Amino acid sequence: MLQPKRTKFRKMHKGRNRGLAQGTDVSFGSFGLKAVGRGRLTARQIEAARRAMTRAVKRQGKIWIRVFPDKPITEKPLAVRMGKGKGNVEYWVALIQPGKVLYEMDGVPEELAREAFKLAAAKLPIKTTFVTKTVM
Amino acid sequence: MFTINAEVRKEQGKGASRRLRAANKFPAIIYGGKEAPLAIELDHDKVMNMQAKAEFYSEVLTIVVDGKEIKVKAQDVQRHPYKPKLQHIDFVRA
Amino acid sequence: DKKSARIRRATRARRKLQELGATRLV
Amino acid sequence: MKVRASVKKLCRNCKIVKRDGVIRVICSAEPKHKQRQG
Amino acid sequence: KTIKITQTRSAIGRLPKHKATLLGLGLRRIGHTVEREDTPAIRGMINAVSFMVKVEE
Amino acid sequence: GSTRNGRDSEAKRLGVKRFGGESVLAGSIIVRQRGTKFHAGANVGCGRDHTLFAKADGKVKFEVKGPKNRKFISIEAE
RNA sequence: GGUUCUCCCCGAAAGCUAUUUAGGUAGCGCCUCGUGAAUUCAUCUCCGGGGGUAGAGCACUGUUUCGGCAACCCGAUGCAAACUGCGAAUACCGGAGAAUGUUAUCACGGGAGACACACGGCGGGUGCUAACGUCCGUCGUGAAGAGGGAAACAACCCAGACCGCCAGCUAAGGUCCCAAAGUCAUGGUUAAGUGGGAAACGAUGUGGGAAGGCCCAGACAGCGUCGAGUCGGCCUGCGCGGAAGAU
RNA sequence: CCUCCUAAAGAGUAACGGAGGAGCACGAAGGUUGGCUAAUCAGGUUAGUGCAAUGGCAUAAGCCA
RNA sequence: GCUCAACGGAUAAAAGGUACUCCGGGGAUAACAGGCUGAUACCGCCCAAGAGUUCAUAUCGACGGCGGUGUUUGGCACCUC
RNA sequence: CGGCCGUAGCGCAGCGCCGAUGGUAGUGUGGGGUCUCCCCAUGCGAGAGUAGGGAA
Ligand SMILES: CN(C)[C@@H]1C(O)=C(C(N)=O)C(=O)[C@@]2(O)C(O)=C3C(=O)c4c(cc5ccc(CN6CC(F)C6)cc5c4O)C[C@H]3C[C@@H]12
Ligand SMILES: CN(C)[C@@H]1C(O)=C(C(N)=O)C(=O)[C@@]2(O)C(O)=C3C(=O)c4c(cc5ccc(CN6CC(F)C6)cc5c4O)C[C@H]3C[C@@H]12
Ligand SMILES: [K+]
Ligand SMILES: [K+]
Ligand SMILES: [K+]
Ligand SMILES: [K+]
Ligand SMILES: [K+]
Ligand SMILES: [K+]
Ligand SMILES: [K+]
Ligand SMILES: [K+]
Ligand SMILES: [K+]
Ligand SMILES: [K+]
Ligand SMILES: [K+]
Ligand SMILES: [K+]
Ligand SMILES: [Mg+2]
Ligand SMILES: [Mg+2]
Ligand SMILES: [Mg+2]
Ligand SMILES: [Mg+2]
Ligand SMILES: [Mg+2]
Ligand SMILES: [Mg+2]
Ligand SMILES: [Mg+2]
Ligand SMILES: [Mg+2]
Ligand SMILES: [Mg+2]
Ligand SMILES: [Mg+2]
Ligand SMILES: [Mg+2]
Ligand SMILES: [Mg+2]
Ligand SMILES: [Mg+2]
Ligand SMILES: [Mg+2]
Ligand SMILES: [Mg+2]
Ligand SMILES: [Mg+2]
Ligand SMILES: [Mg+2]
Ligand SMILES: [Mg+2]
Ligand SMILES: [Mg+2]
Ligand SMILES: [Mg+2]
Ligand SMILES: [Mg+2]
Ligand SMILES: [Mg+2]
Ligand SMILES: [Mg+2]
Ligand SMILES: [Mg+2]
Ligand SMILES: [Mg+2]
Ligand SMILES: [Mg+2]
Ligand SMILES: [Mg+2]
Ligand SMILES: [Mg+2]
Ligand SMILES: [Mg+2]
Ligand SMILES: [Mg+2]
Ligand SMILES: [Mg+2]
Ligand SMILES: [Mg+2]
Ligand SMILES: [Mg+2]
Ligand SMILES: [Mg+2]
Ligand SMILES: [Mg+2]
Ligand SMILES: [Zn+2]
Repeated sequence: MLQPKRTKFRKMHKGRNRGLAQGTDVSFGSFGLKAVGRGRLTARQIEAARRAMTRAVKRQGKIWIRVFPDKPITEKPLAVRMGKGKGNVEYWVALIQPGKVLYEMDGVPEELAREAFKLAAAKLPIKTTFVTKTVM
Repeated sequence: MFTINAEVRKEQGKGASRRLRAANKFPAIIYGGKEAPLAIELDHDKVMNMQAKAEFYSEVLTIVVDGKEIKVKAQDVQRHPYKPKLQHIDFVRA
Repeated sequence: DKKSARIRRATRARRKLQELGATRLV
Repeated sequence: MKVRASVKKLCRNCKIVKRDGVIRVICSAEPKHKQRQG
Repeated sequence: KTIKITQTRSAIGRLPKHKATLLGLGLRRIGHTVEREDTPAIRGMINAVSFMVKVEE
Repeated sequence: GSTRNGRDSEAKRLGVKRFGGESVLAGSIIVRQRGTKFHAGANVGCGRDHTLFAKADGKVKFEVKGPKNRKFISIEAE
């Protein structure tokens, strides 16, 4: 489960999630799973998807995770009122914009990569599409 | 080899470019050499099919614009962030 | 270096003289 | 009858059929493969 | 040369700068037509509230 | 159910007081700043808190000058 | 808590600062009346300015993945309110010039009220990008604003009611009947009463489009027969399932 | 009371919002003249600044007399 | 000459109890119920690792995903002091 | 001694540095949607990168 080893600060402003992604090309492998939708991916979702695709390829080839969950998300416990300070960090997310390549794969047939990424995509809260590396 | 039919663009900038792409065309630019850059508009589906061939980026191409044949290489392509579409192509005279 | 060291030594007074608008005997 | 939101062919003998506005899977081989979307 | 400018929509709920521009053109109400000199300064005022005026030139 | 934050200091009203081309009297503060973000040019003094002020009546002029591309404020005597 | 005749003109605030202060009060802000004074003020155009926000980027501060050489280093990939070798739009300050505006500006003086705000838009903190939640910024409306629309509906949309008219034109919104006005025209789509509550995801629903594979050297299906197309992906329009609540 | 962020590139701007500091020190650690240049392991301030943070600082505001 | 630090400093000088209680007020503000919300709860679904001798889907459903209800625990403080 | 402040500095075009055109991002005003985000009209329009410049 991915998490920054250290951070300058513990807690982060909510912020917003506008714009299109940077890192829209298959840069490392042959095939990629690209976000079409916008949202947050939790570290648990990233891990569930990783485990699904890794099992599907039977640990052949190579997988890259292009996203990293570096945004801490706080929550207030049950039965506490509003205010009294910001809540405690509970989990970590990556912000996803449309176009973001989430995962890449190499050293497998396309057919197997497509199946592996279909199984992974079913773990994710964002719509995705299969992409292939391009020359330009 | 690769014959691209193009027209010179009448309007430029964001408004004009988005209107082109809504009408199943896309903007492009020819530069290089010494003659000034030529802003052109291409048919989307035609070029999208051509550039699926790997030799589109390697080999010299011909852009037939206003009758004139201009010989060029593909220098850069801007793809749509998630759809299988072309936003823009840079062609260098070559 | 000797020259660059001397240029550094010279600069403050030179900048002051320019500030004052002084005619300079270098 | 399996009543599910996701109905699919489970083998090569499964057939998708729409009856009275309902997507169904009928299978000649396996009665367990009979499905109705619902 | 002069141009005729008519107010086509209400000033109610418009930004303060837009109301100040209508005042600068001397438009007082919907359908009010004014005759103004055709100058860049006047054309800029029209441009600023183009959505609620019409020019007869 | 308590915070160890909740503190801040009073805002210091720093920044540019007279912009380019503004006509000033001698003594007029041009910029309040921390350190020399702007440096004193001709007819401008630098106070103990790095306040730049006019030493002559005239027009404020901003300029980038010298080998470090530093920002200088001058008064064009007017 | 209550505060008694009439008409005319103008018309707030629910903020800042301080307070044994927090539903009180004071100065300032905003209202009114009077007096006085400059092209004083506003809009636009042009000119002079400083920005470090949006966006972007990764040299720096941190964080991050892969590879080459587990550090450094080199190449490739991202991320940041408290990162910046970049950097807008706007906004703001100043100058000049028209036109317009009942001086709209500023100063001083008489009289205040107000210092519980609300919702909506945009930018945010907080909260669960929960709340008709909460806290700022900024604009709008309500407050203190009637009329028309949104079935009904302070705060949304249109629009600012001096009085009278059994005249006329329009706005938002509408034109089959309730109910004023097209059972209007032309070309399409939908068969779900979708329209008129709808998510992952599922499916030979159905319209359009761009490529393709195979095909009279006989494909495709069914049974060598066989005699025309067939096959399955992509993109897109509109529908279908997913869909259980209490008079 | 101070510094940063929130704060929407002038100023200002709230919350039991996010992070840290102060209630001193110094007759030199002040004035001035003259001189000088760091960390790190070649480099070029990655050091330094009496004490937080931010902005500054080589003509040094840093270091020595 | 002030940790007058509650830092624009009520006095030089000050702690508690009241279920024995009392007055003026407030739905400006809590406890009930309603309302808004739906984190939580409950219910349903998607993916299918795997269990099920063999076999994912008879039965069950890890890692994760999407909804519905108003239905528990709560949030808010809009109605009524 | 200055102006200028990397097209000007290093190294011995290899770097630094400068840098279009076009597109993209953002955004003022008006309008719209399926509204956590976008789109349309109009105005403004980066950053990065590309061609190129460049041994003041
Ligand atoms: C008040 N008014 C603007 C509308 C109105 O007049 C009516 C009415 N019946 O007359 C309404 O029903 C309304 O009040 C209302 O209740 C609405 C909704 O509840 C509503 C609407 C649209 C939505 C679209 C998407 C989503 C998705 N949700 C947001 C997130 F939580 C997931 C929710 C909607 C929704 O709740 C229509 C309005 C119309 C209102
Ligand atoms: C037709 N009528 C029943 C209502 C109505 O009169 C209005 C109106 N403005 O007058 C509507 O807006 C309405 O027609 C309408 O469009 C609605 C919605 O769109 C709506 C509503 C509630 C919703 C609640 C949840 C969600 C999201 N979830 C996930 C998805 F699967 C469902 C969407 C909603 C929504 O779209 C309110 C109705 C009211 C209608
Ligand atoms: K001044
Ligand atoms: K007061
Ligand atoms: K007065
Ligand atoms: K607001
Ligand atoms: K009003
Ligand atoms: K219906
Ligand atoms: K000394
Ligand atoms: K006090
Ligand atoms: K007592
Ligand atoms: K369900
Ligand atoms: K089985
Ligand atoms: K009560
Ligand atoms: Mg636009
Ligand atoms: Mg039947
Ligand atoms: Mg501060
Ligand atoms: Mg300089
Ligand atoms: Mg009035
Ligand atoms: Mg940003
Ligand atoms: Mg008060
Ligand atoms: Mg108040
Ligand atoms: Mg308020
Ligand atoms: Mg908001
Ligand atoms: Mg509220
Ligand atoms: Mg809200
Ligand atoms: Mg009132
Ligand atoms: Mg009204
Ligand atoms: Mg009404
Ligand atoms: Mg309604
Ligand atoms: Mg309705
Ligand atoms: Mg009505
Ligand atoms: Mg009519
Ligand atoms: Mg009728
Ligand atoms: Mg008809
Ligand atoms: Mg319906
Ligand atoms: Mg549906
Ligand atoms: Mg500011
Ligand atoms: Mg601002
Ligand atoms: Mg304020
Ligand atoms: Mg000293
Ligand atoms: Mg006090
Ligand atoms: Mg009582
Ligand atoms: Mg209440
Ligand atoms: Mg209650
Ligand atoms: Mg409740
Ligand atoms: Mg409240
Ligand atoms: Mg009640
Ligand atoms: Mg550029
Ligand atoms: Zn079957």
